[PDB]
Amino acid sequence: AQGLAGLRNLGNTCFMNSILQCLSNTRELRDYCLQRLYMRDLHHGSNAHTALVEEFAKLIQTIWTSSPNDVVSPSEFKTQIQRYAPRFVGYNQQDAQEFLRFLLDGLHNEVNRVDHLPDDEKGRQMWRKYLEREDSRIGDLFVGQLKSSLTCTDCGYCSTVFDPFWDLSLPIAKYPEVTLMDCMRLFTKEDVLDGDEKPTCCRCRGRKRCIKKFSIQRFPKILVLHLKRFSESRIRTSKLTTFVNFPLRDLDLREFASENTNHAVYNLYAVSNHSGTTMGGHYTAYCRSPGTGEWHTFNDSSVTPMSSSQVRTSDAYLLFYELASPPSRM
Amino acid sequence: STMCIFVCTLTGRCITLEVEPSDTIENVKAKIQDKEGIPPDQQRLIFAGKQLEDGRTLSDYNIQKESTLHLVLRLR
Ligand SMILES: [Zn+2]
Repeated sequence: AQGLAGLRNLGNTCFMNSILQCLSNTRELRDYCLQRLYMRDLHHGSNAHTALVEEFAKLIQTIWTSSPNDVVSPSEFKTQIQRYAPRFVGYNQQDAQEFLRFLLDGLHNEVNRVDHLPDDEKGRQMWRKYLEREDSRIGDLFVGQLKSSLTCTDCGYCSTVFDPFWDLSLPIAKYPEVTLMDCMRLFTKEDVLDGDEKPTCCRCRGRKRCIKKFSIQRFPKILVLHLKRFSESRIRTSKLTTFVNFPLRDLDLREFASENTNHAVYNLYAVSNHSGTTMGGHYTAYCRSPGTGEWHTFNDSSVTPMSSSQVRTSDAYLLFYELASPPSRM
Repeated sequence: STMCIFVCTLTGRCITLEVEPSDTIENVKAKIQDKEGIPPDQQRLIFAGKQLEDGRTLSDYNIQKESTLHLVLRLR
C-alpha cells in the first residue's frame, strides 16, 4: 500500500516511533519483512530466539497494509525490544541512535548466519574474518568498513586497522551553518597524537607522536550518519542546535575512500529529527516513500505530506542515505 | 598484553588509552572521564555497531590494538 500509518505514543516513545519509520522506509529492510524472507533466516533448535524479529516484521507488515490515517500500536514490539535491551523498559525518553543500535543488534542476532599483505588485501581478509562471526541480510545493508592509518612520526611505519561500522557518528565542524561534507572532512582529518595521547609504536618500542587518519574501505548500501549534537559543560550534557546543511541528492563521498574508486554516491531517504531541549525534547521522522518518492512527516500518530524543501532542518539528528548506482554506460 | 586503543571524542579528536583486553567497560569509562570530564553513566561507546555495556570486557567485543571507540551522548 502506501505505508502512511501513524504509530501511537506509548509514553515518551517518540524516539522509538521515529526510528521505526526510518526503518519502515528502508526499502530493502522493509521488503525483507513484507516478503517474509526472515523466516528462512530465523534459528531453530535449542537456544533459538525469534520474538523480536517476528514482532518487528509484523509491525512493518501492519504499516504497509493499513489505510491512510490509520494509527498502529507498537506495544507488542516494545515488549520484545525491552526484553532484548532492558534500557527501554519503562516509559522515559531515550536517544534514537542508542535505540537504533540496540534494535539492529537484536534483529541481526536473530537472523545471523552464525603484516605481509598490501592494504587492500589485508582489508579484504579482515572483512572475511568479520563475516565469520557476523553475517546477516540486515548486516548486508548497513555494515561498512573503516580504515584507520596510524603513522609513527619517528620510524614512518603506517599501522593500519580495519573496523567494521553500522553507522558513522560525525563531529559538528563548528559559525552559522556547517555542511555535512565539512563534518565528514573533520572526521577524516589527520589527527596529531601528541602529548599524553602519544600511542606506543611497537617498531620504535616506545610512545611516539603519531598521525591518525580515517578512511572508508567499504561503503555500505545504507549509510546512517549520526550527528554528535552535544557538548559537555560541567557534567551537564548540552545539545548543539547548529544547523548542518546536508544534501538530499548526490552525496559524493569518493574523496573519503581508502582507494579512489567511484561507487560511493548516496541519496537521502530518511531523517530522524530531535527538536527542543537536551532533556524533554521531541522526536519526529521525515521519510521518503520507496514506491512514490514523496516525503512525509511522521510525528507519532500523525502522518502528513511534506515537500522535499522542508526535509533539511536544524533538528536533523540521524541521516539515512542509500547508495546510488554507478554511472550508466552511454 | 597491554595495548593502545583510541576513543573518538565529541570534537573528532582521538584520545589514547592504555588498556588490557580483560579491562572492563567501566574501567574504560573511568579513564575517559579523567580526560573528557564526562561521567560514565553519560558516556556511550560504539564499536562495530555495538554499544559497549558495563559488565563486560574489551575482549568480549573483539576490540584489538589501535581500534577506535566512538564516544556519543544522549538526546532526550
Ligand atoms: Zn616508530
